[PDB]
Formats: sequence, structure tokens, C-alpha cells
Amino acid sequence: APLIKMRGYKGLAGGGRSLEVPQPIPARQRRSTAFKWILDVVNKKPSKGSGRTMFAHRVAEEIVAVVEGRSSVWDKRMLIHKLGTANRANLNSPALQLKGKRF
Amino acid sequence: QQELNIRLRPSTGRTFYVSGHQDFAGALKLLHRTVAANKVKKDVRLQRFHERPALKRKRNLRERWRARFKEGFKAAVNRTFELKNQGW
Amino acid sequence: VQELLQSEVTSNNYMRMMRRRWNNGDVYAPRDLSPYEMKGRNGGWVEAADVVDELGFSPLDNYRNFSLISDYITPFGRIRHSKETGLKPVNQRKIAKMVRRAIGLGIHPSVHKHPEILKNSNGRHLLPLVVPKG
Amino acid sequence: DEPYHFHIYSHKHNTHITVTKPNRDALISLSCGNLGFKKSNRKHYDSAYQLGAYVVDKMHQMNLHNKIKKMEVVLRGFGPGREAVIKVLLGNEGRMLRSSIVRVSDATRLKFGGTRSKKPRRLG
Amino acid sequence: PNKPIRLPPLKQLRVRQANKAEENPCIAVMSSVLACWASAGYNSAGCATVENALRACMDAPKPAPKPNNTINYHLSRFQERLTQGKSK
RNA sequence: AUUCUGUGAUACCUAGGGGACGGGUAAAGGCGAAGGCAAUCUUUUAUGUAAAAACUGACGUCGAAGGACGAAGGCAAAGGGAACAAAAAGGAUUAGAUACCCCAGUAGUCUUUGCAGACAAUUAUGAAUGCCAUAGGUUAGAUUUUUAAUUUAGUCUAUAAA
Ligand SMILES: [K+]
Ligand SMILES: [K+]
Ligand SMILES: [K+]
Ligand SMILES: [K+]
Ligand SMILES: [K+]
Ligand SMILES: [Mg+2]
Ligand SMILES: [Mg+2]
Ligand SMILES: [Mg+2]
Ligand SMILES: [Mg+2]
Ligand SMILES: [Mg+2]
Ligand SMILES: [Mg+2]
Ligand SMILES: [Mg+2]
Ligand SMILES: [Mg+2]
Ligand SMILES: [Mg+2]
Ligand SMILES: [Mg+2]
Ligand SMILES: [Mg+2]
Ligand SMILES: [Mg+2]
Ligand SMILES: [Mg+2]
Ligand SMILES: [Mg+2]
Ligand SMILES: [Mg+2]
Ligand SMILES: [Mg+2]
Ligand SMILES: [Mg+2]
Repeated sequence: APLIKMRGYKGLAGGGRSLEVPQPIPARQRRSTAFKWILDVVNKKPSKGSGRTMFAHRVAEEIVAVVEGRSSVWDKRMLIHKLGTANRANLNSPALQLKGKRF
Repeated sequence: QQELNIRLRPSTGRTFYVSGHQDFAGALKLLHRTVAANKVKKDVRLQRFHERPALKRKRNLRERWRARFKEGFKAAVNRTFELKNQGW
Repeated sequence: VQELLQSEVTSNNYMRMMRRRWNNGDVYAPRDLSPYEMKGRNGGWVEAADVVDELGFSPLDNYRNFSLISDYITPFGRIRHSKETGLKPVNQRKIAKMVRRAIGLGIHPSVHKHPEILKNSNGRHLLPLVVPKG
Repeated sequence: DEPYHFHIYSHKHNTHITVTKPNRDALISLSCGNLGFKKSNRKHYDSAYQLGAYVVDKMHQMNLHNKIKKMEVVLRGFGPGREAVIKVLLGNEGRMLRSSIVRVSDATRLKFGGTRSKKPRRLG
Repeated sequence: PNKPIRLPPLKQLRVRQANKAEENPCIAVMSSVLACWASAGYNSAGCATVENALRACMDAPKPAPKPNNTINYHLSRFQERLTQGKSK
């Protein structure tokens, strides 16, 4: 589960570009984002067998790949963490503090 | 000094040394306060472009009044609590 | 015995919070010991009076005093505002013109204090040097 | 004996870091573009932080954390790198060099009058 | 140095933000976490503690807001008596 | 993007040369008929302000015209030329872009001598005289029981009668 979320401010980074700023997210938002990544990787995998355990076992296998560190969701976690570190300075950007104070 | 001569340049005045009761993190804070009190950053922003005399005179009048109005406002705010304390 | 050293640390800590210098004859009330009085709301060490009138000297006639010039400029060589000096407009102009004369005449630096004054101030062995480079 | 220097020149669009000898001869003169940052990526606070960490790392390779006993940090300009590179020296990267710092100077260039500057821009 | 001026007649004497709009106490904790990832790396072990502190933020309840400051009420009582008048 | 750079730039230094410009102080501050006047030393020039005495004794105010002065840009001549920058030109943006932005850039700005006389040359308020109630600041003095009051001449803020 990631520890931060990227919120964007419309038209404050330059020529129509947005100002992305990281922010923390509570537990329920961390678990929700994590488990939804897992289901995204599961739905894209191909079918394996038959019966009533297809979807269940296909999800459980991804849960094991996560604990073993060989899953694909680890890349999405590190990808969003990079955006946070690459934008940790925007928390005090001149645009975010000069909205209507330059009459 | 007698052997080596002191380097007398504008940076010589903006220098802060590390000592026993002042570490590197302490000298940085002292350097920032003095650099702010001397308005070094403001000069770099005003010297970036040219402001003809009339525009500079009118910009000062606007900034000098906002400074008096703000200073006279803080006196009324605190004068209000001197009277409230007395019970008026 | 180390337990005695930490006591000296805790002691001096409180001594820093007592932002007041008691003197003989100073009257005090139970209120003069509360935080509101020890906090020292005054954020300015204002000067009593115009020292130029109290010391009775003509600035222009004392331009050659290097210590007097360095006293009325910031470490960056900038003349001090009347807020810091606490002078009347007439005496502020005389001390400002006294600094500009010394700097204009070329006997006092313009971006720092006089070199001979830097040799004495703290950081003597650390002053920036000029390596001959050749 | 004069210390070494760790000049940090930073402005709106780039940041330069120069490590010189006591006689002010450059040993490591690098910029944000030396790390591969292209036209506009050089102004980012993050790119200035990586340049500081890179220079500090290159100093260790040259064995300067043992050769340098006294060092000076000279700041010039008020760009993003003024704060980024300071947090590198003050952080975990400058652990070895933080103890050899003896001075902190500011060398931002100002003109008492001087030549005329550009005319104000009309962006709107 | 001169003394604070006497404010001219204003429509209303008041402060914009009566109560200090304090900042979210954890935006500072996140900056520390983002600071470690830049120096120690993402999957490192040194940042394992700061991450626990960040996770501790959102699990704690939000402090309740303070009662409103009555400064503006008292400023409106002493306006005419503290300034040159009140604008109509 | 044009552009600079391996003929070694940017960055960091040492040693020489050049041209202009004037940081802080600085304020509702000051000065002059106005235009205008802000680094420094010496030299040089007319008014103006305060307090006391003395002196002249209406010698005053306004003022068509003439003459003088008069910002910036400009013309003419001889210098200067770092920086800035009309023009000319290039790169972008745009439906198109002379333009706003950008790389560069000549007159010009600066010096000396003339011409020129138009300005939101403004307080959108000619100069001057007598007079009319207060309050809060501020500038240069004077008086005093120099704390702080009183007072002369300026300047600004908010009001009374009007
Ligand atoms: K470089
Ligand atoms: K004028
Ligand atoms: K140009
Ligand atoms: K064009
Ligand atoms: K008055
Ligand atoms: Mg079924
Ligand atoms: Mg241009
Ligand atoms: Mg536009
Ligand atoms: Mg070379
Ligand atoms: Mg010159
Ligand atoms: Mg000045
Ligand atoms: Mg006058
Ligand atoms: Mg007349
Ligand atoms: Mg006439
Ligand atoms: Mg002319
Ligand atoms: Mg001319
Ligand atoms: Mg010519
Ligand atoms: Mg001229
Ligand atoms: Mg003429
Ligand atoms: Mg004019
Ligand atoms: Mg007339
Ligand atoms: Mg005036």
C-alpha cells in the first residue's frame, strides 16, 4: 500500500500544466488502493482451469506473489513514490501561495 | 596577515564562522537572518530590470504607506486589549 | 558524578528563561514573577535617547574614526536605519553623511567593516586569506 | 592556511557546484546538466538535490573527506539549489564533510547603481 | 523614530483571520519521509521508522477546533475612539 | 528555437584596461521660479526659515510685450561607447502577428558647443493680499519649571461653520 497520493492543482505549473503535490492518505485509502492494484493485475491474467475456484485461486496466487516481492504491484508502488520525492518541494511553491495575492 | 593578506571582498562581510557554541547548522541560521535583515534577496529582484525614477518613487509611496498603515493597525489592536484588560 | 553535570544543564536552562536583570533598589510585586512579565513582550532593544546629543560631538568632524563608521553600518556595509540608531532625523543625516564621506574618501570599506576591526573581532584565525597563487 | 571552498551558485534555471583548492583552483566544477538534465529539467529542486549528492559522492571517490580538514561553504544566488544542496551537506550525505566546515559565506553579487538592466517585461 | 500613526476613518476595523489557521500537523512528517527516500532510497531500512510515524498520523483523530476569537467584536467597539472616525 | 562552447565555454581565480551608473541611509523628508535636484572632497552662487535687537521709511503686489530659463525625444559638430536600446534583421507564438516573449542589435542615452521650445511642463487648481473654528501626525528652529509644554514658518490627514 502506498503512503502518499498525488493531487494536482489546475494551471499553476506553467503553460497550462498542473502543479502536482503529494499528500498522505489514511489507512482505508491505503488498503483500498493496494487491493485494487492486485485485482487489476488479476483480471488481466489468462484463464487457467475450470470450476468455482478460478477467480479465487487466481487472486490468492497474486497475494503470494506480493509477499514474495515478485509481483507487479511493487512497481506501481515505487512509481508513485518517485513522484512524491520528485515533487516534495512543490509543498511551498510560489504558485500555491500566490493565488490572488498579486493584484 | 603579516604573511598572507586578508581577502577583502563583499563576501568577507557576509561571513559567519563555526565555533564551540555555534555549529554549521547554527551558522546557517545566523547567515539567513542577516541576509534577510539586509534584504539581499529583494535587491537581486529589483536589480533584475530597470525601474525609471518616477516608477520607483511611486512604488515607494505605496509600500511606505502600507507599512505605516500596518504599524498603526498593530498599535490599535494592542491598544484595544490594554483597554479591555482595564475592563472598559 | 555525571548526575551532577546534567543538573548544571537544567539550571542554566531556567536561567535563560528569566529574561530580566534584577538590580539593587528595583521594586517588584508578585506579578513581576509571572510568565507575562518574564516573557518580555518587547521585541525591540530600543535606545534611550539620541546619543549624538548626549555625547555632544559633530559626526563630520569625526569621519576619520574607523570604529565609529563600523558602528553605524551593518556587517554588509549598509548604513543603519533610524530604528536601530534611535537618532533624530537631523542627527541621522549627520551620521549617514559621516559614513558616506569616509567611504567616499576611500579610507573605509563599503561592503564590510574596516579590516583592522575584523582582525580583532571573533574569528581572527578564520578570516578569508589570499593565497599568492604563483 | 586557507580552507577549501564549496561554492554553490544557484539561480532560477540552473545550479552550479564548484569545489576548489585553498588557492581557489577548481577540483570539481559540475552543474545540473552534467547529470543528464536537459533544457528545463535543470531548474527543479529535485535535480539540484541530486547534483549535490553527486558532487559529495565524487568527493569521496577522490578521497577528499580525509584530505580536507577545513572547508568553506559559499552561497551565491537564491535559486532552488540554495536550499537543496544545503540539505545534502546538512543531511546524511555530508556526514563526513559536515565536521570540517569552518565558515559559511554569501557571495551574491549586487551592484551599487551599476549598468542599466533590461527593461521590464510585459507578460500579462 | 516616529510613533504609530492614527488610522484614518475605515469602513470597519477588523482582522481578516481572527484565529490562527494552523497547518496540518502531519504535512511536516511526510516531508521527513520524502526526505529519507531521496537520501536513503525507497526500499531501504533506515526509513522504516519515519514511515511508521507517518502511518501513525492518519490513525490518530483530528484535534477539535478552538473557540472563535472575539477580537473583532472588541475592535468594532473602540474603532471611532481609536481612529479618526468611521467611513459611511 | 535562433544563439554561445572543444579556436576550451559556463563555473572558480590572478593581473591589467575601459565606460557609464549611484546600495544602504530614506521619511506623510528636504531644496529651487518652474523644468527639475539623491555616492564623495575642495572651490563657487541667489533666495528662503527661527529669535532677538538695530536700520531704511511704503521703497509694495500683479504684469501684455521683449528678454531669460525650460523634461524627454530630436537636429548639427567633435568625443566617448561598458551597459541599455527606437531602427533594421533573425527565432518563436498565432487562424494570421506589424506586435506582446526570446537570441542579437544601430541611432540615441553620457561629454563639450549651438539649434530647437512642443509635455498629464499637474495640485487636471495663475500669482498675491486681508480674513474664518478644531483635532491628530510630521519637517526646520525658538522659548521654558528643556519631563513636556508654548510658539514661528512649512507639509499632510480627518472634521466644524460654510
Ligand atoms: K557544467
Ligand atoms: K515635476
Ligand atoms: K539587448
Ligand atoms: K518578428
Ligand atoms: K501642523
Ligand atoms: Mg454456482
Ligand atoms: Mg529586450
Ligand atoms: Mg497574452
Ligand atoms: Mg581560458
Ligand atoms: Mg569609472
Ligand atoms: Mg540611495
Ligand atoms: Mg523653500
Ligand atoms: Mg513680482
Ligand atoms: Mg511674457
Ligand atoms: Mg534636451
Ligand atoms: Mg542630445
Ligand atoms: Mg553625431
Ligand atoms: Mg541629460
Ligand atoms: Mg534657447
Ligand atoms: Mg514633467
Ligand atoms: Mg502669472
Ligand atoms: Mg514635502
